[PDB]
Amino acid sequence: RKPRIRDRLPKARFIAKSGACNLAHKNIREQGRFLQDIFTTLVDLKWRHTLVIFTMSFLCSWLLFAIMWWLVAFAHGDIYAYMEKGITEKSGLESAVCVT
Amino acid sequence: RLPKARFIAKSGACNLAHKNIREQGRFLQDIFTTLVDLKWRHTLVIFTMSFLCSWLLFAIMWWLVAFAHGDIYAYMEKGITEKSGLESAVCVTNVRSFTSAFLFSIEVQVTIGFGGRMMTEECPLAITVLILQNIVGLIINAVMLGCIFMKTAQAHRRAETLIFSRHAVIAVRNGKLCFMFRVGDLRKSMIISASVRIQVVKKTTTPEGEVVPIHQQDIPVDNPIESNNIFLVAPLIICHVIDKRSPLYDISATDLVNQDLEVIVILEGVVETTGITTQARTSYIAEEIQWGHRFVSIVTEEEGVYSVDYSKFGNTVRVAAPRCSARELDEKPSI
Amino acid sequence: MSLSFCGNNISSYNIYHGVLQNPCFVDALNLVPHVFLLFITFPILFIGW
Amino acid sequence: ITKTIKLVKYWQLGWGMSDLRFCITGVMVILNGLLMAVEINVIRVRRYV
Ligand SMILES: Nc1ncnc2c1ncn2[C@@H]1O[C@H](COP(=O)(O)OP(=O)(O)OP(=O)(O)O)[C@@H](O)[C@H]1O
Ligand SMILES: *[C@H]1O[C@H](CO)[C@@H](O[C@@H]2O[C@H](CO)[C@@H](O)[C@H](O)[C@H]2NC(C)=O)[C@H](O)[C@H]1NC(C)=O
Repeated sequence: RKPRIRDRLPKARFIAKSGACNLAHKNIREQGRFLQDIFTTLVDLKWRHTLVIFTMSFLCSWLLFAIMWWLVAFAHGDIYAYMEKGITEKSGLESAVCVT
Repeated sequence: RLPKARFIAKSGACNLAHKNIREQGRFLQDIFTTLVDLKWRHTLVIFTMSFLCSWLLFAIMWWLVAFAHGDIYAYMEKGITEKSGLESAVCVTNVRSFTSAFLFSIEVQVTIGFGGRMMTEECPLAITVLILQNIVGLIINAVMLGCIFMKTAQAHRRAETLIFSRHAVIAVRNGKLCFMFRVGDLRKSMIISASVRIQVVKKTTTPEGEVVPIHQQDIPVDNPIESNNIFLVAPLIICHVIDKRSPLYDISATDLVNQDLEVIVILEGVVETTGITTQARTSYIAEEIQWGHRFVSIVTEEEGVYSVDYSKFGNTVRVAAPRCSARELDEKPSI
Repeated sequence: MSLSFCGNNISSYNIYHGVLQNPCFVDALNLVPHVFLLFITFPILFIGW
Repeated sequence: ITKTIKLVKYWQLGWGMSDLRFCITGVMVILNGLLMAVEINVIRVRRYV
């Protein structure tokens, strides 16, 4: 079937034996991919990816707000007040360590 | 001037008035239903406002409680170092000002609970306030988790995106007049068990002298076994044979212009991706039906796989078709 | 031996004399914006649209 | 914005006219500015309201 061999592309197969709709749409009015779309992809993930995104999200939130807290405990003149080892913590009580 | 309103606006959304309807009132169940069905830009606000208001209100109550027992009064007059203050009947250890009471709330409800602020068993009012705060916190938390999850669960669906052709065509097929419109799709999941229906709506009389201003007259979609179901993966042309038993028999192109009429097309099916029923509708008015403009093919033959297009959806090439009636169409078939 | 964000010389983080007029706080604030960018970016680029 | 604060501080000290560390910071500021420009241009150029 050499004619069919060169005719492997010419073929009336509207739907593949698997079941999909082998077709081709084009020239359509793609308005965009609005934000909420990404969230839907979050629902339809697989277990390995869902577990990864889960753990990564928790850890990212923790680290980020920890960095923020670090800045906060810096600006209030707190880290220095602790670093003063005249005593175990000589004047660390009155200075109102912002976070004990 | 204003034309009589279409029983169906072009995009859908039947625009008919509704006058002298007895009020059904309202119910708080309705307020909850309004809450669940919000959109994010307001959910992530009503949620936050509920939380912040809850915390502030309970903090105010805490401040009052720490006021009555004189917690503040004992704390402020403190001697050098501390002999008088610690041992007396404080009600909530280390609350001495509003901001402090605020922190005590935010440590109680959201369940942080550091420990600098301990509560003793000496003031029954304090025990009742703690119980009430905790119960309120659990109820608010449960309902907000429910709402957020409901959005995360039912956001698997989107706005109905179904596209009908702009116009309609009265054409010739199989040596007979015919009616055609185009129904396509831009969605992903093929509609399951789809059905299509066509209804002509026009004012009619009844020979025993009675009128019915907006009739509805279902009319048969052509199909080789007369089955309203229809498969759709590429744009289709839902046809309509015309016969002396069909309600369009008495129209030619000459009489089309100033004619009171309409066609409503409603098709329904269950999307399988979202597993939910849906129906879409359109409506063509007298002036919107370009006679004789037989439809323009779309599907082509690419090498491996067929292909379609969408820029040329409503291209109406024009061909000769009789400019005459349908009754006269079978009256004189000579030439 | 402890690592020092601002160097270990004692009391070199004595942030008196103006809140932001210190030799170290500027760097830290600049790092904060960079860390924020990386965290948000990683979470939205580990899923994709 | 963080870099601008850093530059003004880098300013008052006036360690040097060309003391190297002041030189670098300045370079980083301008490129940043150029990037701000592109963002504004891209907003107008593509869909903007
Ligand atoms: N290529 C396409 N992409 C998206 N929608 C289409 C396309 N072709 C047709 N349609 C839909 O079919 C309907 C009729 O389209 P038609 O071919 O009449 O274009 P039009 O209405 O003349 O121009 P426009 O679609 O810009 O209003 C439109 O409402 C449109 O939504
Ligand atoms: C920490 O130590 C340094 C020295 O390593 C100090 O800076 C200088 O130290 C001298 C005393 O040797 C003091 O006069 C000044 O503080 C600095 N030099 C001057 C101004 O002569 C300082 O205590 C700390 N580091 C800093 C910020 O210089």
